[PDB]
Amino acid sequence: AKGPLQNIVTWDEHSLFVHGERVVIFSGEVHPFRLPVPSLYLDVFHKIKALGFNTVSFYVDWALLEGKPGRFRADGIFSLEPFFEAATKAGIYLLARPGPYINAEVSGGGFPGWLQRVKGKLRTDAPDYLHATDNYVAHIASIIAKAQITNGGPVILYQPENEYSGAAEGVLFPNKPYMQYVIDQARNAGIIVPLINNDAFPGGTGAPGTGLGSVDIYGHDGYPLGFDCAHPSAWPDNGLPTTWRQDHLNISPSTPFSLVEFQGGAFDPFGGWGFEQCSALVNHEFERVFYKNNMAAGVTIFNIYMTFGGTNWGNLGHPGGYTSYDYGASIREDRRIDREKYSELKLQGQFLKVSPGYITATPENATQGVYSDSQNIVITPLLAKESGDFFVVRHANYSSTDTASYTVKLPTSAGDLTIPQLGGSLTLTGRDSKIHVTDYPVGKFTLLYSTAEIFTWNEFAEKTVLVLYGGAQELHEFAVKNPFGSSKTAKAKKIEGSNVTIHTTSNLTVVLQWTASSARQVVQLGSLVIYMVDRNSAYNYWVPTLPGSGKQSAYGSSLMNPDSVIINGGYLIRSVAIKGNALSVQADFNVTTPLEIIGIPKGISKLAVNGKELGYSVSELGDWIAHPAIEIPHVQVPELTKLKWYKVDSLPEIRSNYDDSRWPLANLRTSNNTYAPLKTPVSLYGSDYGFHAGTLLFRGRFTARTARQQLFLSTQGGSAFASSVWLNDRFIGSFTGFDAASAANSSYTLDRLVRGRRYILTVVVDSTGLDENWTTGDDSMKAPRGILDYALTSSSGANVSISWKLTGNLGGEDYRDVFRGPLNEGGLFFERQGFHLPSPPLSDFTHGPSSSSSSSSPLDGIAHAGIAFYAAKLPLHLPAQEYDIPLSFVFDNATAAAPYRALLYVNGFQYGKYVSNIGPQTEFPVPEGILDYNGDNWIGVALWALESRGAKVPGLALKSKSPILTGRERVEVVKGPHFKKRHGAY
Ligand SMILES: *[C@@H]1O[C@H](CO)[C@@H](O[C@@H]2O[C@H](CO)[C@@H](O[C@@H]3O[C@H](CO[C@H]4O[C@H](CO)[C@@H](O)[C@H](O)[C@@H]4O)[C@@H](O)[C@H](O[C@H]4O[C@H](CO)[C@@H](O)[C@H](O)[C@@H]4O[C@H]4O[C@H](CO)[C@@H](O)[C@H](O)[C@@H]4O[C@H]4O[C@H](CO)[C@@H](O)[C@H](O[C@H]5O[C@H](CO)[C@@H](O)[C@H](O)[C@H]5O)[C@@H]4O)[C@@H]3O)[C@H](O)[C@H]2NC(C)=O)[C@H](O)[C@H]1NC(C)=O
Ligand SMILES: *[C@@H]1O[C@H](CO)[C@@H](O[C@@H]2O[C@H](CO)[C@@H](O[C@@H]3O[C@H](CO[C@H]4O[C@H](CO)[C@@H](O)[C@H](O[C@H]5O[C@H](CO)[C@@H](O)[C@H](O)[C@@H]5O[C@H]5O[C@H](CO)[C@@H](O)[C@H](O)[C@@H]5O)[C@@H]4O)[C@@H](O)[C@H](O[C@H]4O[C@H](CO)[C@@H](O)[C@H](O)[C@@H]4O)[C@@H]3O)[C@H](O)[C@H]2NC(C)=O)[C@H](O)[C@H]1NC(C)=O
Ligand SMILES: *[C@@H]1O[C@H](CO)[C@@H](O[C@@H]2O[C@H](CO)[C@@H](O)[C@H](O)[C@H]2NC(C)=O)[C@H](O)[C@H]1NC(C)=O
Ligand SMILES: OC[C@H]1O[C@@H](SCCc2ccccc2)[C@H](O)[C@@H](O)[C@H]1O
Ligand SMILES: *[C@@H]1O[C@H](CO)[C@@H](O)[C@H](O)[C@H]1NC(C)=O
Ligand SMILES: *[C@@H]1O[C@H](CO)[C@@H](O)[C@H](O)[C@H]1NC(C)=O
Repeated sequence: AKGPLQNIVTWDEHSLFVHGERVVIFSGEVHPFRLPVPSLYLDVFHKIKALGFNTVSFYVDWALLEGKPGRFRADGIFSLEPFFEAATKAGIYLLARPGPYINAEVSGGGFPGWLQRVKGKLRTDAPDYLHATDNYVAHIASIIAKAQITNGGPVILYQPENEYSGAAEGVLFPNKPYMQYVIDQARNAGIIVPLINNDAFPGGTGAPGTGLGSVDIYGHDGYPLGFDCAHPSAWPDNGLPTTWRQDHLNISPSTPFSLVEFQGGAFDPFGGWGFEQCSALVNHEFERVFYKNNMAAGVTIFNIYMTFGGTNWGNLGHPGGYTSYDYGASIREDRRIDREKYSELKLQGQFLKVSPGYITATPENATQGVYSDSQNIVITPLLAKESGDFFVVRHANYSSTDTASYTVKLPTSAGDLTIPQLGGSLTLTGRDSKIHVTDYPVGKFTLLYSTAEIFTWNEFAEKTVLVLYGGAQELHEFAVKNPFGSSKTAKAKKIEGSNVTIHTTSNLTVVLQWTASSARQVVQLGSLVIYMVDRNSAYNYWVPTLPGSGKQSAYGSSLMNPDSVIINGGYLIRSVAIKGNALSVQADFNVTTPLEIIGIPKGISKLAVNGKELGYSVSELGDWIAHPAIEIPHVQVPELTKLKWYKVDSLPEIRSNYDDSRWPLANLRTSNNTYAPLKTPVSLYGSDYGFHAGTLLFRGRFTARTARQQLFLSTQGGSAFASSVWLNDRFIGSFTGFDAASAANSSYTLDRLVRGRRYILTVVVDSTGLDENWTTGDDSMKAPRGILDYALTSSSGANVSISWKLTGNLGGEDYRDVFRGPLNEGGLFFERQGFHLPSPPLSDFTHGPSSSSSSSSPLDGIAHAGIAFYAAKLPLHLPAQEYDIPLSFVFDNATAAAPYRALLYVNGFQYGKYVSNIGPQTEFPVPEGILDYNGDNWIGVALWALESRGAKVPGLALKSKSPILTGRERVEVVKGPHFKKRHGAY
């Protein structure tokens, strides 16, 4: 790396520049493959734009796009085109992270399962691995190249590879020829924007200056609390990073300090704590302490992983996680932005985007007892000659939940001042951190200092507006350099509030003190109007940007200090636009509230909200107060237990009339899997035969030699898998699984056999996905699925041979549903047949009354070990044009219930794997777009009873969240193909 290849996106020690403007990049991670509803991407982009972010970072999952080697397919729900179009329409730039390896808690870390057939070490310059990535990178980097800002699109940065940060013992690292080949694939496909990496820690790998394989901007990650959400209140000693400014200067001082992934939640395994408990660990307190600590080090490219997590639908996740990928993120899986951490993150995004002085201030060492007489707080200064200083304050024990009283002594253009200058003390409550400022520009005005935090400011036609906030009951002070100008008359005016005090010095510096509370204080100083609110009130303010013109209209007048309107009230403000003499607002409301609009453009006299005109009151400061009609209706949804359920047996394999003549033979005598050399005479690894997704089945023929024989069977499905065995129709046993078991050794007696007769063992092995490969040189993604080893011995100790057949999804890599992708289906009979698809062939199913002996309902289940599939039509008629109504399917986990596994299908998409004896997921959201809110839907539930007494689903319900009156763009239903009989199925 030797400089920029283009002049649109450039950089220096302090920041990125976009179109010549210095900017703080504040980005949220979103994975387009985890939300297969193209019309919903604009919804998530409006929610992230409203935080004050300007960028989204995204992965691309190779395993979904090249499920058949040599056939790259990114059409329909797999196209990035609607994702790019929504970023341009929202005014968001993108950091593209296509891998090939992405990790991401996805199956294989993004590697397709056919890489288990590649001998060479993954993520090295073994040429079989390198060349296996070429077709994918050539296609995905050319699609990203067309979307670069240099071509009028949203992409501004590209990440090659992922967290290339160490290697197994004895493996070359860093492997600079490998790194360089991955760069060359991107540059050869037309990527000309800067390249950025994401080292796990500040190891220096790939930094500028390291020669072959170096990127343009050195990036690293941070997950300081880890990923285990067992104790969400516990912040352990030494958890806060305190060395990153000096580590940056030691590794890559020529480029901006960049945290390309920083903790926005945590992943959660089977048997984990649930994502509500992750959201309690990475909560609003974590954001204010840890994210302001990154500002203390001068971060200027900062991406929060995850900002919206989505769902691991269609088996796309790895075994170390389950169906949800809510991640505890600021935006929930079902897209709601009610968590307090969302509103706290918005206060920080809105501050940085009006604060260009922060970019060129220089961060210095943290101090204790230097900028305050108190030693109970630590203060990190960011200092500049004239353009303004910033001071990050935290408790000395960063974990402290105590409240401290303090004052500060800060450098200013008027000299060093102990603040408050008018008396009193500041307060830092538990797990809080503040940024205080000196010589902070507010348009034409200047804050000589402020203890209160800045939410936003802007210069409008008739006034300049500044919004300041504090936690409740905190005293704050700020000072404004002479705001009157030449005026002899001019004096402050108190507009609202009865606690604020005003003091003027002889040189006309105005000093204001106030104590934050629910009651806003407002003071006018000439044409400057200051609004002083508490934190909880500031959570409800929004700063939508005014559009510019042309294709890039949504990016506004500039990235920093954009033309804006300030709006107090609402669950979300998505956008504003000027339409003649009207201001038109798009907004969502989850509760009733008024709206106050601050900074009305000149000549505008009409207001609309969500396309409906409304009147307004005018305040003495020229703000509008409007009262939109907000009706939050009671929503009734259908009771699932009352739908007409149909049932089909999904284990016909164990009946004596089953014909397996169409099954693939498991007759490969060698494997290319170098990670797990064969122990058996033939490969029984699914991926060796093209089966990489979901449940596998094996059928083993043998001729009985003695009446009793002993079977040893070693199966592997990934963490929290299970396996079940039958001898002809006789149930032998199950390995019922647990969170810590990815394989199992099982021994069974096969008794009462007729010597000379042929028997068939049917073995079902679930797979919870392919493992990741996060240590280069340890080929962990190659861990196979299926049968690792076996032995069948007679009662005299002779070895008895078994000949095998197997299946996964019908077709393997020639998978049958091109619309829903290569991973959606496993190998269970009902999946193979396509019986999970909309409008299934009801002649092949049975129906009978619930609670009866012939019930076809999953609530009645089955009375033996086995596998059944249940399907029902679910009509919905909900007011989706006006409301966003999140729906989910909830299983009851009754303490007395036999163990089972279940699969949830909605309109042909697999949207849940439920494991009754492992957990933790019971509630499975499914988005509108996959569900049709004004038409028929098909839902499906597979039931796998693991023990001999059978199983049933104890309760299953459709649940709704409180409806949100919405101004989103309309959600279009995803039109997947319906059932058609499959030729060659079995
Ligand atoms: C319906 O209700 C029922 C009844 O309530 C629920 O059933 C209950 O389910 C729970 C959870 O599954 C289950 O408890 C677990 O039991 C298993 C099995 O143990 C038993 O069997 C084994 C095998 O014979 C014996 O050897 C044992 O003695 C025991 O008899 C056990 O492994 C679990 O242990 C974990 O949790 C304990 C804390 O609760 C710990 O003390 C353990 O050390 C262990 O801890 C792991 O998991 C914790 C939770 O995630 C985690 O905090 C901790 O750090 C550690 O994580 C590591 O290991 C786990 C694997 O165990 C792994 O998942 C993690 O991996 C992730 O993280 C890595 C590092 O970042 C990452 O690399 C990786 O990719 C990630 O995936 C990590 O390596 C636990 O005791 C109960 O037995 C069961 N009760 C009954 C009566 O059946 C049921 O769940 C409910 N169903 C629904 C749908 O909700
Ligand atoms: C409609 O959409 C809106 C959003 O637009 C949703 O509103 C959000 O609802 C969520 C869920 O209820 C709210 O989050 C939860 O908030 C509660 C209440 O606490 C908050 O509000 C009170 C004021 O009512 C504040 O006093 C709280 O702040 C104090 O305490 C927190 C510690 O909780 C501390 O960090 C603060 O600094 C502050 O401390 C000061 O006061 C305390 C008390 O006097 C004092 O001891 C201390 O010294 C300081 O002086 C706080 O802002 C909160 O209890 C919950 O937290 C718990 O759960 C989460 C896990 O879920 C954990 O992360 C956390 O650790 C706690 O265990 C939640 O944070 C959210 O605030 C609210 N947002 C807005 C904008 O209103 C609606 O729900 C939606 N409604 C519908 C129908 O859809
Ligand atoms: C830093 O402050 C934290 C937060 O108060 C302290 O953590 C507490 O430690 C006590 C005593 O061991 C526990 O009983 C509390 O439950 C902890 N509280 C929380 C919320 O985790 C911590 O010990 C202090 N660290 C140092 C070095 O002083
Ligand atoms: O959700 C976890 C994420 O971890 C990071 S590596 C982070 C390595 C690290 C771990 C702990 C502290 C610091 C860095 C990956 O790049 C993501 O794809 C995703 O898997
Ligand atoms: C092993 O890899 C080679 C590609 O080098 C291929 O020709 C062969 O069929 C593979 N064999 C198996 C058993 O996957
Ligand atoms: C199964 O047993 C074999 C042979 O003893 C051993 O190599 C292997 O580690 C065992 N696997 C498990 C999951 O216990």
